[PDB]
Amino acid sequence: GVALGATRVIYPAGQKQEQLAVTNNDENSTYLIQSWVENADGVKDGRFIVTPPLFAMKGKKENTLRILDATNNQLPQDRESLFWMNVKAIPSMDKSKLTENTLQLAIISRIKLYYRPAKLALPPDQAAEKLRFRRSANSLTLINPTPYYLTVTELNAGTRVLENALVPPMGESTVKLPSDAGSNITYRTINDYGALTPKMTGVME
Amino acid sequence: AGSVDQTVQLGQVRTASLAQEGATSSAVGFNIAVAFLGTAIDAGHTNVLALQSSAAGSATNVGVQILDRTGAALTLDGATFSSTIPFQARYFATGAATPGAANADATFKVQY
Amino acid sequence: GNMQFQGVIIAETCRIEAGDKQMTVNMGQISSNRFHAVGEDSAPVPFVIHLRECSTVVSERVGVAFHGVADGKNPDVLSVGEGPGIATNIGVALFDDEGNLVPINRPPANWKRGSTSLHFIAKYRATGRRVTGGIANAQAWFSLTYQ
Repeated sequence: GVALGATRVIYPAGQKQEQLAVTNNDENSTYLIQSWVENADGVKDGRFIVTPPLFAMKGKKENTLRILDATNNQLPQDRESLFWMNVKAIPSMDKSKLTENTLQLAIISRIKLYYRPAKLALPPDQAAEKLRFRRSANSLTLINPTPYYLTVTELNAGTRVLENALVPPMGESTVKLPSDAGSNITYRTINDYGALTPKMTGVME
Repeated sequence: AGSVDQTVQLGQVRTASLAQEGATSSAVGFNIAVAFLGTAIDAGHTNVLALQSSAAGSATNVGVQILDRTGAALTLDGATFSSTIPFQARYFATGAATPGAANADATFKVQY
Repeated sequence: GNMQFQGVIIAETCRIEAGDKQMTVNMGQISSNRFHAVGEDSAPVPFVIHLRECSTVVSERVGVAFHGVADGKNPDVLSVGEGPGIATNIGVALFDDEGNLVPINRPPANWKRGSTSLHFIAKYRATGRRVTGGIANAQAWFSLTYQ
């Protein structure tokens, strides 16, 4: 099958292009690889170009997607902007099941593209600790004062585990809070490298 | 003899390439009777450099090896010696490697 | 001299394989007379999606969904096409390991974690009054959205 060499791309502002690996590991299969960029609402967006936008991979082979900056420097310079990278893997002719009725699948892999401005003040490792929480009778709001998108996970309220949340820079995000939810909050985050960050005590706003 | 200090780039390596003890990255040549000295990743792997830790989170279960012309991984006590002289470097996995920065430190004197 | 080795180890996405080669789930042959009422389903055809060579941190958190052209009479099931020799009034319907409908074209969903294989079931569903036989092929994209 086909896989990508990252769960996220950090695009440093001012750089011409960034690379993203694509691999197929099956010598006896051939994939078509289509790639495009969408904005945070999932709409196809042209401020980032992917080349080659369409190509073939025959057998065991590693290829390189190039992600080019086409924003013309129109994005905010004080906060990450969120985009989505889409890589569709289209299989080929399984001539074995020709006489048959078939459900034919293709794979699309969607990972976050973060446009990270140049002279941000707070280093990225220090972002996760700055998360704050606001609590209501049946909802919990996460407050992110940093310029970085925070991907919050292992969110716990007492014994009960909550939805993950994607907290925008200098913004908020809310998740549902069951009745049997406890008082103390812990969370983790997923950092630039795709790893889990250390469990942290949630701090009330 | 000219380039006393130099940085050898090992690349960007995905965790599934270093998923179990013994796993190795794509070696990377570099050159410059040679003993190497560094911090062992642990007491079972004296031939593997420990990674320097990062505030952003360093990788785990993986370190850096150095190999001479014989293709064998050199011991890193500053006493084991290897027989311009080329080498190569690579990652070595001691467990299931986790994501993060993976930089490593070493020194070397020379002996005749 | 002083040596400095630089590099970075990064999490990859899941390498996706199916129980069937080339992601081809082979439905049966279509016996138009087995449908007595809209909504009835044919036999269950299981299919598995494997999440290989990725960290458990990545695979536990991925959100998935099925995209494709819906049957013009039932937005939840995959259309089977239209035209000469093409079956009418059936679509392809997707279910989870427990046999509960997974409607197509919905937001990404997280599942119970666990293991690293997603188990589904495909079924023909009657979408109209008079099923007629023919070739009944469906297509869908299976999208994985990574945290």
